[PDB]
Amino acid sequence: SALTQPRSVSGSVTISCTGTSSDIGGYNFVSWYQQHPGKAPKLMIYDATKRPSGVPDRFSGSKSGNTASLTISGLAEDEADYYCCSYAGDYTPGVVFGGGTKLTVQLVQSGAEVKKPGSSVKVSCKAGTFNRYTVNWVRQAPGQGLEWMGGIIPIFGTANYAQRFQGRLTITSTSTAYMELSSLRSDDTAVYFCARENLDNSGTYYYFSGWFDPWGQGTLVTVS
Amino acid sequence: KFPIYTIPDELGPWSPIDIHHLSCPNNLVVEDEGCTNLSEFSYMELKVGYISAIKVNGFTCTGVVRPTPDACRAAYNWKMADPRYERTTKESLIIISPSVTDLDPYDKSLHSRVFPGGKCSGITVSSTYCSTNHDYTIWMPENPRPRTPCDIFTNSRGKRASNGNKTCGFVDERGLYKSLKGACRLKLCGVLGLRLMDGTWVAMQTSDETKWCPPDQLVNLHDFEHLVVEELVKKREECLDALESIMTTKSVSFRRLSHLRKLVPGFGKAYTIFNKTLMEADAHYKSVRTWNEIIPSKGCLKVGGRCHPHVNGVFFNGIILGPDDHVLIPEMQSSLLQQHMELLKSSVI
Repeated sequence: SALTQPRSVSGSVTISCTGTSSDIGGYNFVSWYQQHPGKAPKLMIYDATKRPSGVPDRFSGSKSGNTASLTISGLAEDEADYYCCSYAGDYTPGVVFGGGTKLTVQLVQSGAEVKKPGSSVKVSCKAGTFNRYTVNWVRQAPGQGLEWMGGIIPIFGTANYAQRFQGRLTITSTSTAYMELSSLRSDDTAVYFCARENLDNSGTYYYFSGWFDPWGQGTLVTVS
Repeated sequence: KFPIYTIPDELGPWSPIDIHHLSCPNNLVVEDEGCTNLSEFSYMELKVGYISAIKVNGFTCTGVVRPTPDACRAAYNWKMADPRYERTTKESLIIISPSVTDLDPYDKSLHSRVFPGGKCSGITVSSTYCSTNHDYTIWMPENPRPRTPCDIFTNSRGKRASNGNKTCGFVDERGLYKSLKGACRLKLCGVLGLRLMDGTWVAMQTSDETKWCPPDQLVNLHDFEHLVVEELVKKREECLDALESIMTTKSVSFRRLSHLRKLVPGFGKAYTIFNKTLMEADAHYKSVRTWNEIIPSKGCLKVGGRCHPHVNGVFFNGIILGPDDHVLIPEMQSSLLQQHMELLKSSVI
């Protein structure tokens, strides 16, 4: 068990995300995301209480150290699952997600692909804001939650992969990112998206903090 | 403190030599050199070499008896600049902002220097001052917003050593080896790096096998050789104690041969004698942990993944097949086992 979300909430209605984690020095970056079916999640809250800087309509962001919160303003099109995403600083490398809150009232990828044995699959992700930027890749298994896999800071040429996928993953001038798997073994059959983070100052900057606002989409791979 | 034995991993050509050509075992430890794969790349470092050594430079600023914050920083601009302030007497209470005193980061929460009081706290916009002794003096920054916490790394060029699937240590732009061997893992403002046994911090990916640096990282020493350099004398002398007894009698015994075994893994040489001709062979040695993993069945000697064959019931480094088919290893039958068959031989042209 990583974070906590009510499996579904019915209805102003509110979803919580107990498990706000502040690391050893004092940093906490809960960043929420909403998931419509078959659609990529959009950034709705960053830095606990701040709204996405481009186009935001619902307005709520809360956090009480041991609890983050989200109070919808409207009471029909909101209908979707909702996920949260925070930082973690001692033993874990990236970002975590929720377990589904069925609320009741630009980039490209490589494309659709399939593989028979556990051999390789290679995704592309074409695209420059030029600021501090860390491209990443996330995994959603069929109708379950999100799952960060690894990141890459192209400037320094360094990559952070996660623990369950260490060694099997290999994330790497054309505005182009990539992703490689060393052994597909059917439990990894899922949908794969590319995203990154671009900010300057440490106030809302930790490398791979959860500020995934440039979002890619669309790699559905099948193992056999 | 050495491995109980050193079984070889890859033997090869068996060439004949005489006694006058016998070398004692380089019993020196050699770092992992199998990683010959030199793959160039770009890697992160802490800008200053070491985890311990880093600092946001700073100043002080006095008070009146307490000081005020907005001006104490605006006083830091003038001391560097528009010069607007540049008997026993009475306390003539006003302010002053002396500087040229810095600080260091301590890896959990980073704010420590002589600061009459041990440490302070964090210096984002939550709090814009780090109180120190008394009340008179107050702040200690360089730039008002956290400029150093996340902005103190660098990139560089270099070559990444490796074998096949394990990832090996760095070669630096200074031509030298820095190995991730027995290191530990540290996460620095999001990026997953490793503190080496030297305080130098890298941002290498999670190597296939490491563990987190404990909060034993403050003075960089804590758990922090010599005793080993002693035993090296008193073992590589038995080598020459035996090498003399072989050189001054032209007569080897299987006991004396074992002393020439390279006692630590690495590329050394392996010796044995079939009848009267002494012969040499190169071998990468492998550490042995307990006797049970090399003598499992009657007469067998695990050489990598096989059973090495009895050549007249002698096997290398003085190991012989005895009265029955027990593989009797010299150092192992020195477990209160008295066995006499291994004492007389000779050497010729």
